[PDB]
Amino acid sequence: NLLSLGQDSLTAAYLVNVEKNCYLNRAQMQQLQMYCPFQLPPPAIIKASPSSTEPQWTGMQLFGMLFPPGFDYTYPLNNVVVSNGELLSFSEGSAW
Amino acid sequence: IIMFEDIFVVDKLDPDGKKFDKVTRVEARSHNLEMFMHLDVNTEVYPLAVGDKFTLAMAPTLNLDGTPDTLADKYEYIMHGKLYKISEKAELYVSFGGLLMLLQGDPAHISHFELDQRLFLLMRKL
Amino acid sequence: TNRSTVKISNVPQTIVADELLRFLELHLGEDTVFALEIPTTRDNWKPRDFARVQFTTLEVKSRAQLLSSQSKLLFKTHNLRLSEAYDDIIPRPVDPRKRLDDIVLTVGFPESDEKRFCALEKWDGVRCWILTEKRRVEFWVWESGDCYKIEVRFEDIIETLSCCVNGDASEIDAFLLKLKYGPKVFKRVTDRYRFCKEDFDFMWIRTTDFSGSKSIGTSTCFCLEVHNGSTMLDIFSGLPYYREDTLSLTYVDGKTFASAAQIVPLLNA
Amino acid sequence: SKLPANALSVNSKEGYFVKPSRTNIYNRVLSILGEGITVGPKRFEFLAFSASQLRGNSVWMFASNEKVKAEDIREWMGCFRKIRSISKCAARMGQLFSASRQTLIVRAQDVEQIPDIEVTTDGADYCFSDGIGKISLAFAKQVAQKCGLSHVPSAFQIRYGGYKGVIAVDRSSFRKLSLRDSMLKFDSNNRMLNVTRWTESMPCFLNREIICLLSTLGIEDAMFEAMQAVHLSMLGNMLEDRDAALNVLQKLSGENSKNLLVKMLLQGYAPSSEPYLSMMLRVHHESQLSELKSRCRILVPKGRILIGCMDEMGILEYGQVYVRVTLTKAELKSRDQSYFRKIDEETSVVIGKVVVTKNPCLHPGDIRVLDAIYEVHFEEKGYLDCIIFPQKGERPHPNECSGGDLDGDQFFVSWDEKIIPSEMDPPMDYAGSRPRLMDHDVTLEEIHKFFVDYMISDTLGVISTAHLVHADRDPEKARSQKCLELANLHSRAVDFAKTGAPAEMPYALKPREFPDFLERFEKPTYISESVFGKLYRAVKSSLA
Amino acid sequence: SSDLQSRKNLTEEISYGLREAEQVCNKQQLMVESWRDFLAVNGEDKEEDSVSDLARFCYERQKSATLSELAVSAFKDAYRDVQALAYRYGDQSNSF
Repeated sequence: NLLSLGQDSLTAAYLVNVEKNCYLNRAQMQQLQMYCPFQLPPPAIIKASPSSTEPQWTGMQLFGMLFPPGFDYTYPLNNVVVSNGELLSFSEGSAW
Repeated sequence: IIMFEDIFVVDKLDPDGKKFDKVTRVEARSHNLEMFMHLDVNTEVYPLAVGDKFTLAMAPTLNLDGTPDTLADKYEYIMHGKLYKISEKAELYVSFGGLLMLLQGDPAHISHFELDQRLFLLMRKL
Repeated sequence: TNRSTVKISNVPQTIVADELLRFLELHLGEDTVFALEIPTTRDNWKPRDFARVQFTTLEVKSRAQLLSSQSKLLFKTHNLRLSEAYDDIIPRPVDPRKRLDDIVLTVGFPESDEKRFCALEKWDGVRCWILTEKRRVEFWVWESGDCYKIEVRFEDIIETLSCCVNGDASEIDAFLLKLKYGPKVFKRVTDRYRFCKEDFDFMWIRTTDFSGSKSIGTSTCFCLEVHNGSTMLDIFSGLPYYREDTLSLTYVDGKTFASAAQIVPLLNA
Repeated sequence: SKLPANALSVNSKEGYFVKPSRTNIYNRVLSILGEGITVGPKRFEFLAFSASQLRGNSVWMFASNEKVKAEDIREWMGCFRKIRSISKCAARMGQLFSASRQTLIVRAQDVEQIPDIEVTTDGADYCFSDGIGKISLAFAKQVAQKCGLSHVPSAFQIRYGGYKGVIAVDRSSFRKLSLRDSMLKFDSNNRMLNVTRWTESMPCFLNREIICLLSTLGIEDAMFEAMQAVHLSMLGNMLEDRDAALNVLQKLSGENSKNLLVKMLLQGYAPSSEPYLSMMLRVHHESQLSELKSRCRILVPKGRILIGCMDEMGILEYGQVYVRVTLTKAELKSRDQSYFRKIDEETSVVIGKVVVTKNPCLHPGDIRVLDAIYEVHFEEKGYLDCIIFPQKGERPHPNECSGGDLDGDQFFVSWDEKIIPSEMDPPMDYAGSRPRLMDHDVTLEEIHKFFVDYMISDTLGVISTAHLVHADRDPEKARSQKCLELANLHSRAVDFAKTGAPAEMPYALKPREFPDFLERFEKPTYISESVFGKLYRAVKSSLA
Repeated sequence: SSDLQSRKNLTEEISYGLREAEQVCNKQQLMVESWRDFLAVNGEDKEEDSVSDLARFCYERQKSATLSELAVSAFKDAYRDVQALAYRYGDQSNSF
């Protein structure tokens, strides 16, 4: 490919895929959905504390709204698995 | 309504830290069933220490008697994920939006789980 | 309970031995840590992820294990996990009673049929350590600066006799060790990650006899001039083939039997 | 006990490289070897040390006397200034110390020089005639008169005047003595004749090495388990049955041996009676079971261990030999077999596929299947208790067995038809290290230095154990590069006695784990699931 | 670093690593045909003279080209481990 994200979308994607501990609530997720072509995935995080309402989304599902539903990707070196347009697993490497 | 339910006891943690601000992979060995489990639990939000006992349950839906896709008052660590690999003492691979889970137990204990299905994760620390 | 050395599972890579020693002394009792060594993959600039610490008393080790089992040890956001080790940092018995310092050590053999014992050479201020797990007894003799280690196994000694040096029959102040084989002789030869609480930065190599008159090579029995020892008989009861009898000896002037040749125990022509 | 490696020349890192530092014990040993031990009115010097004593850390000493001194015996045994090697000179000086029986004296005028054979294939020097020789019938009868031998052996190990090697009986000899070229080790001042051993038709055994290397060609564990079980069943009934006792005594130790207990075994009272023989039988059974627990020693009746030689015929091609042995009780009971030919009443020929191996073996290529062939011309010469190796071929058969030589060494022969001959593996190369030749004569100090240095860097005993453990651990044993490296190191260590080349055992190749069938109780013991583990479990269940 | 003690430990470790790298470079500089008698497994009494002259190694290196290239390669090989200390002494949230 000739066109690639230059260091900025790269840094943001690395941060959103490495942290895995900074969850996004409904308001922030809906605000960020305005800039994404596809729809919203399930929250996948219903409760994180015994007294915590407002189920939140995870960081890796935010990056999964950029992939088409019929897109399959696999990068064994970084343990990246994309199925049905959803990013399932990612360990480290920042090479994909 | 619940496919799997057993009492688990944690054995060790991968980071072994208190304020690492990172996901911690837990290794809990089941009782009376001899099952080994891997799970990524955020210690900063949900504290878990080595030696504590907790229960774990998986159900296809949170509604009572149907309506796939009120168990909120009982459990406190409800999650949602998908099982994408069953073939391996069978083992499971469920991703909760990037939080990998490995459930390696017995072949007869894990037999009612279909491939590419949505299942929940109900957990309570007694 | 066999050894007091405990292996720590994970420690931060940026710490030094002094910091860990201070942390342990803060959580545990004061100066309760004897030795602490952190292995390094390089000479002095790359420590490993684990470390080994030797405590002074078994109760301290049990308390540390109990604290580690409850995850009460948090040193720089790291949980210290404790496990048993293979060998101790220093071969030191964990007992305040088996450590004897400043005692008289002499070697010799019975002279005649009577209960008499001749002294070939006498050493003062030696250190005796009794190790039960290793089944050996060490004797540290300082001679002209450099120290020597004399090791006697439990199989080399065939009989243990309790005697006295002051002549009083009611005060056992000596112990004769009938040796069948010969004792091993060692010699001492000449820091940021090793505290060790002492100057033990040396190694032991096997050398020949160091006595000028070669008294050790021609003596098959040892003598340990000790104090009254009200409770010392219990410690000495662990030696194999111990005699529960009281015997008296008489010192005999046997300094004439001194050979400067390489082959010591041969008779003079 | 044996002096450990750390007690002499402990390692230390000084400067850029690691330089060993000699200890005081090293200097003490050197001083003792130099000056000598002074006991009373005597002072013992140093004469020499044999090859067996080099491994045992022993040496002979002789007190100097007015009539004869150490130098007198040294110059009487031979001139050792021709050899410029340190280890080789000591080996050739100490080789003349084995026990032998005296016989007649042969002069130096009855000698001859016959050419040998040497073939170079693929740039490799392969020599067939290493220690072979010839002997006549009259000379054999004359030698066999002073030792009391009725049957004249076809081959026997002999050595005289520095020569060493086995000689064969030929029916077309000129005189009583014949000599070859590649046999003179050193020039000696005397030519006294003496023999060590002639021939013994002892039944062979299956050691740990053979079973380890035979677990890859395709031999299953069922046959080994069945054979071990039937052996244990026969041994268990040996006590209460007199018939089994004679059969066991006539097929385990000694093919033709006369003993007081052997004679009474065939005809005697009940095992309950005669306590003198009963206690001996019980202690023999206990010794046998203890030896079985210590090491695998399977008793097979269809195999022997005998020396071999070559004949000047050239009819046998590459892979064709002649097998002949005596007839035991089992052979005499039923001699009708497909692979057994009854050439005579006492000697029976074999027609089966027989493999040949040596006592030490760590390479899968040592296994070579040889087909026995019967010929009237070979039988006319009268050969017995001697495997006939072919004279012509590409590579010599002794070289195939880990580079062996014809110096009276025993060979493993078994005419069993249950082995798998389909799999074949080329043997390892027998190319040794380059010899070390000095520019001057030995000053009697370098030999002492070599003798003392043999104690250190001596890993002959640990390489075999490490190889056995590694073969036990991983599957497809004796196929990986680790086993090949272990075999090479073992060969180099075996060659260390002749050439001063240390084995250099690596630290990472140590086992660190020991199976159940070892006496290393202090070392960590792990459960073994191989054929040896099955045998150990079976014997433990049988004894319990 | 997290505090001053960590900074001091890192400085000491860097100094020791640089010293070890320099020693490795000096050792590698001896792989020439002039030291074949010293590199052999024999008895040489000039072992102390090879380490006593520390300042002469720099002059010998800077006057040659092949020796300089070998020294550079050895220094890079020994300095990779020195560079590998930032992951140990650095935090996860480090921007660099």
